[PDB]
Amino acid sequence: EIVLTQSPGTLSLSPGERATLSCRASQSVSSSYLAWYQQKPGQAPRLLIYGASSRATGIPDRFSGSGSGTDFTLTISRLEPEDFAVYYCQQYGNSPWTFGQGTKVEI
Amino acid sequence: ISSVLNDIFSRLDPPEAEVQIDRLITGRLQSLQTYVTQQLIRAAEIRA
Amino acid sequence: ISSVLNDIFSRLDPPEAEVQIDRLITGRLQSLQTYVTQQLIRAAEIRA
Amino acid sequence: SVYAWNRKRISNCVADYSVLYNLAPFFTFKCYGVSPTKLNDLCFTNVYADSFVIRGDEVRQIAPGQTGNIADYNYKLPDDFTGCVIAWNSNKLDSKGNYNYLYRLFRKSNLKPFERDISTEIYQAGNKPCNGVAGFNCYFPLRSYSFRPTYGVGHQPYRVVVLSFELLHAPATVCGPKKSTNLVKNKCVNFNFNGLKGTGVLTESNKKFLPFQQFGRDIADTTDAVRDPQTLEILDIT
Amino acid sequence: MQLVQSGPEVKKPGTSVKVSCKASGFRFSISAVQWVRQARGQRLEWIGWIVVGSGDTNYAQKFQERVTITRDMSTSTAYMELSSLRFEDTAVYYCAAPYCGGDCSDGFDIWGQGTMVTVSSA
Amino acid sequence: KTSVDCTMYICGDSTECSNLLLQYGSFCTQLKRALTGIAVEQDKNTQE
Amino acid sequence: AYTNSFTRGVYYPDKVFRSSVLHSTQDLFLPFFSNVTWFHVIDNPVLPFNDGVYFASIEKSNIIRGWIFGTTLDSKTQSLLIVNNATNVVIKVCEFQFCNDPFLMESEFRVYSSANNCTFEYVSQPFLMDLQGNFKNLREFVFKNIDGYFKIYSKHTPIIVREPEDLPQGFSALEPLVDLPIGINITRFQTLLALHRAAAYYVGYLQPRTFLLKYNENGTITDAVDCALDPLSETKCTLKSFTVEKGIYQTSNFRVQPTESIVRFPNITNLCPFDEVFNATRFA
Amino acid sequence: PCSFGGVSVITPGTNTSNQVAVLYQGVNCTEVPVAIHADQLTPTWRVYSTGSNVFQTRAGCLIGAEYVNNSYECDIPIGAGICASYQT
Ligand SMILES: *[C@@H]1O[C@H](CO)[C@@H](O[C@@H]2O[C@H](CO)[C@@H](O)[C@H](O)[C@H]2NC(C)=O)[C@H](O)[C@H]1NC(C)=O
Ligand SMILES: *[C@@H]1O[C@H](CO)[C@@H](O)[C@H](O)[C@H]1NC(C)=O
Ligand SMILES: *[C@@H]1O[C@H](CO)[C@@H](O)[C@H](O)[C@H]1NC(C)=O
Ligand SMILES: *[C@@H]1O[C@H](CO)[C@@H](O)[C@H](O)[C@H]1NC(C)=O
Ligand SMILES: *[C@@H]1O[C@H](CO)[C@@H](O)[C@H](O)[C@H]1NC(C)=O
Ligand SMILES: *[C@@H]1O[C@H](CO)[C@@H](O)[C@H](O)[C@H]1NC(C)=O
Ligand SMILES: *[C@@H]1O[C@H](CO)[C@@H](O)[C@H](O)[C@H]1NC(C)=O
Ligand SMILES: *[C@@H]1O[C@H](CO)[C@@H](O)[C@H](O)[C@H]1NC(C)=O
Repeated sequence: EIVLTQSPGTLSLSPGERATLSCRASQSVSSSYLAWYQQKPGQAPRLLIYGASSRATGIPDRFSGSGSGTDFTLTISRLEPEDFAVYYCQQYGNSPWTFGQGTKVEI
Repeated sequence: ISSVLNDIFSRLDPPEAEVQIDRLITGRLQSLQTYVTQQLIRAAEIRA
Repeated sequence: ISSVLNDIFSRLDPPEAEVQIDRLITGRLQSLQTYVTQQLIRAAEIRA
Repeated sequence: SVYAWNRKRISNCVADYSVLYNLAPFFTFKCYGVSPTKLNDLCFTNVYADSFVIRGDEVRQIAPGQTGNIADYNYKLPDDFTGCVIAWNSNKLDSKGNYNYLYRLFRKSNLKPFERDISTEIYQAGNKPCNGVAGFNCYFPLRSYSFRPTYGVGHQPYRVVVLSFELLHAPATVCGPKKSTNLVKNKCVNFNFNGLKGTGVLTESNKKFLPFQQFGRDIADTTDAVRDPQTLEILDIT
Repeated sequence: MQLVQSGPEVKKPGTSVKVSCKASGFRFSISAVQWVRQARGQRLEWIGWIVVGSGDTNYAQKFQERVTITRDMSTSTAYMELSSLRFEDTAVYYCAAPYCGGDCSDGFDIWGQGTMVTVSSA
Repeated sequence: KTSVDCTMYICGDSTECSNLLLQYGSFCTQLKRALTGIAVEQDKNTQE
Repeated sequence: AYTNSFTRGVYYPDKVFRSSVLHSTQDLFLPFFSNVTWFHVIDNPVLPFNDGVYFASIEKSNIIRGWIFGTTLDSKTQSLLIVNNATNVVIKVCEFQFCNDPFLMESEFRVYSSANNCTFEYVSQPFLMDLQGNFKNLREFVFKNIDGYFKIYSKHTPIIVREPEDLPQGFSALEPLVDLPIGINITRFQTLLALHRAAAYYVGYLQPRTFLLKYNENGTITDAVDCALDPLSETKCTLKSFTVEKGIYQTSNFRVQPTESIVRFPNITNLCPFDEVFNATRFA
Repeated sequence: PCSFGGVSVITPGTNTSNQVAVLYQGVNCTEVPVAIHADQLTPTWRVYSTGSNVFQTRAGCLIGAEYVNNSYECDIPIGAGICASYQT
């Protein structure tokens, strides 16, 4: 069973800064399937960067995402006050498809 | 379907071959009618 | 059903549009024939 | 199976169609371009019969100009079909439960008339390649039927046979029983050569027909020569 | 392009519950639907996924004797039944499917609004 | 002096109609012949 | 290398007999004065197979024996095979894995490693049939695929000059040979060239046109015109005569063609509730 | 409806030569009636216009002939007082 360990737990930048996250994996997963999500409080999530590099439709170019093998990162260029949510990383390469832990970005 | 009446009979069935027969008959009649009209009009010339 | 060929074929299927298309085509052909025959008759006047 | 349907040529054989009415009541006998009753009066060329088996409710999908799963991924008749159709509800044979009847389910684009697609490769519904293993956006085309009894008529097995036979009498090969009289010449006589009919005076001729080149024709497009079937002579009909 | 889910509903322990996911605005004959349960303020959890046309399913090990994910092409919906409810099953259940016109979108970018179910005894 | 287009007249911007019309016969050949003869004769009269 | 077709490649369009008449068909032909590719050997590409192909050869000993068709020529899709051995001919629509070396009294399996799912076979008298020098064999062929049928035409004729090695003048029609009820999808094509240790073959693709054929009193096609080459030819077509008199003739119109398509339905998205039209508890 | 019109072919008879001239009925020479690139029926025809060919009459555009400035008897009538012929 693939286990993903999303770190760091909480990150606290001021708006206008540079943010990074992580989805270090247990075994190796095909880069074909891995997606990051953004979960505003009280909402369903949404898809940001599917396929580990490609941006989803209708998304600002601030979000990048990268990495393959066992390490994947997501970098936000500048922090505007509506990017403060909880971000999940989900693999669906081989069964079962499992999620991350969360990573809260605050002020 | 085709242009051969014996062919139409040998293939279709008299409840539903007469439709094609009517198409054919109507067309041949129109052809003859046009011919006779043109001959009349030309005979007028030759008489003059 | 209608005088618009596109509409006739938009609504009906090929095994059923042929009768209607046949009717329209024969009618237009007849109108053209009337026009030509009238003009031929009427040109003899001008020739005389 | 429907996705790989057999096909058998018929040739050089006096073919009667009287026998086939001796069946369980055909769930369908349509004949699309020639009436079934007068099927012993014609000489054909290259009669072709090809067969398969499908489910109940889909039987009405085997007809020119229809759409639906079978008609666009498994078997498609052309618009100007000319042949007959049979189907007769085999449930005493093909149901127990049975699971070696198969049919396609996914495909990029529709078929073309009278085309057989046999390949079993992983369907790829997305932009990213598959390496021969199922997964998300990576499926298998085929699916089994599972004809068990007590599913009612809607889901019960059904055999189907369709006959397609081209109908202009090029050198004829297959046609139904009829006697043969000795031919007479130079007398106004009712004739019926191979399928033609009408009156005329059959004489000798000087034309030369190529081996593929069977009955001549004239300006108004009416037969006026013919290769007599048994003694391959060339005659003139007037 | 949207999914519409059922409404909130409270059950007593031991019973069974059935959740449904509408589908409208896209080509449903190709897509797949997955189910994700999230408790209050916790992480997300996985349940299982189904391919629509074929009907094949897959489940998590934990949810192996309590889930039957079935669809219905006619009305274009996907259903989920949870049996033998317990106190630990009270959460919000979501439903997601890739956008799929001529081609699917390589990622679940259509998410339903999520429904609630409370396993209580009062 | 006039002239006419069968296809444009009967078959208004429809292709199915043109394919079905082209198997009728030589009606437009005949009409075009007739009108052309009339048109030439009109010049002949003024010349004379 | 390209050369120009020079009014070649007509075939008897139907199996009836006609004499002292002019006939106007409409079918797939090779346009007059076309642009054909030119290969020399002393080269076996994989050429596309559009609607149809015209093939010719000028060659003394049969360095080339047969063809292979198919959509990918690998072993995941079906594909034809026609090999003409010493005394017969073999046709299989079967499944093949063609070896990259296609050259063939050498090994016949030099072309393919294995065969499965074999569908339709056929053996008969071989196509190569030509009768010492002072001439060269000119074989011509037409391959066409419609509605699940594959048809082959043929002709051959000794030739006189070898100096330019370009397609000679003249007019010879192609008698129908065989029709096959295969069931496949054809896109690509390659020839099987057999070298054991001086020939040229051409290729031209077919299109839908209209011709005006002439039959002599023996019943052979000895002339034709392309109804769309140029204004004179279409004048001849519309007058139904190989000779045009002095004057001004009116032939056909001209219509600018559409470029694209447009759809403008209204932008609402609900479903009207058929689910109580059908499924109502109680019909009144 | 998209533009359309008739066409007429001037020939001296195949027994003398094979050059033809083409008259487009009731169009304007300025705009190229054929619009060579634009898809249309009469497809293979590409009578490429040059300086000598194009000449506009009342009847229409006449492509394929040069307008001399003499006067002769009529040979092949065209319309509006303009004739045509095959000469040195
Ligand atoms: C026959 O096979 C070819 C390829 O084996 C198919 O060609 C494809 O057609 C689609 C539709 O235009 C294109 O998007 C693909 O790029 C084509 N593939 C190739 C390799 O060119 C063709 O569709 C098949 N025909 C049928 C009726 O299935
Ligand atoms: C039977 O047919 C063969 C060829 O089909 C022919 O040679 C033979 O004369 C026929 N016998 C008759 C007509 O008695
Ligand atoms: C044949 O094609 C070549 C290049 O593709 C071109 O230069 C040549 O003019 C063409 N020949 C004809 C007759 O169009
Ligand atoms: C040619 O092929 C046929 C059929 O495979 C075979 O019977 C025959 O012997 C072959 N001829 C030679 C010379 O190998
Ligand atoms: C074709 O042959 C291969 C040989 O392994 C087999 O696996 C495949 O099932 C065959 N196809 C059919 C339709 O039987
Ligand atoms: C037509 O046939 C006759 C007799 O078969 C022959 O004499 C004549 O030469 C033939 N015509 C031509 C043009 O070959
Ligand atoms: C063809 O032209 C020649 C002169 O070159 C003439 O003698 C002959 O009569 C003409 N024939 C026809 C049929 O026009
Ligand atoms: C053609 O166009 C020019 C300029 O647009 C104009 O002067 C001329 O009169 C036009 N010809 C006709 C026949 O309208």
